Amino acid sequence: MQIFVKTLTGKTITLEVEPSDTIENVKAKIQDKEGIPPDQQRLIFAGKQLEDGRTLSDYNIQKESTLHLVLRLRGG
Amino acid sequence: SDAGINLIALPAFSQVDPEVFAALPAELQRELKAAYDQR
Ligand code: NI
Ligand code: NI
Ligand code: NI
Repeated sequence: MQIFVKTLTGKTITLEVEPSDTIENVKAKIQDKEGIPPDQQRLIFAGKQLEDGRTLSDYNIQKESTLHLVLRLRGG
Repeated sequence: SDAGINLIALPAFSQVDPEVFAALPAELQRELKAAYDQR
């Protein structure tokens, strides 16, 4: 299925995923496209910061959903 | 060169989508507001 990842500017990244994919797997697909390490990626859905050990279906993230991406600032 | 992290992580203030900033948790919002004031 298709989901969208969207930064502070509204820049949108299209991803092909499955509901069984973990959040770490999503951040790995994001690294393949954007070149940002997954530890520096923070993904947000329904106002909550997502945990890497859980899956998309664990957060009820369905097709055509939008995740928001906020990178970590230096030091943090 | 270490300055490259925040060049990507913190886009210019005028380029922030208000609907995206609003979708973030409150702690993330405060962290970003504080970082923009230190620019
Ligand atoms: Ni980018
Ligand atoms: Ni992780
Ligand atoms: Ni917008």
